[PDB]
Amino acid sequence: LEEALEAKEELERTNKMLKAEMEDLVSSKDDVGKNVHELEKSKRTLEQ
Amino acid sequence: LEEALEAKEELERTNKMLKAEMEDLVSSKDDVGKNVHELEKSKRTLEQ
Repeated sequence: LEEALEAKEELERTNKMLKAEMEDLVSSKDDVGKNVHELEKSKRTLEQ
Repeated sequence: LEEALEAKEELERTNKMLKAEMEDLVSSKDDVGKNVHELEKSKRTLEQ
């Protein structure tokens, strides 16, 4: 039962780590693809 | 034995999660410092 509680906590921590890693990877991919980053279009983009 | 192995794996995963979170924070700080100049870059990052 102690191992089951620890495994639940470990699954939670692994989910949090995977979420953080996915966010970091998305940010890195966005920074890479920002080679153009048309701010004129981005105005309408993140206004709509 | 399985419980001890799972606890060790959970500790290693927590250490890896801490390291990955530190690395993600450092990468975000670097991207923000590169986006502070040309404020449109920081605006696009905030929009993303």
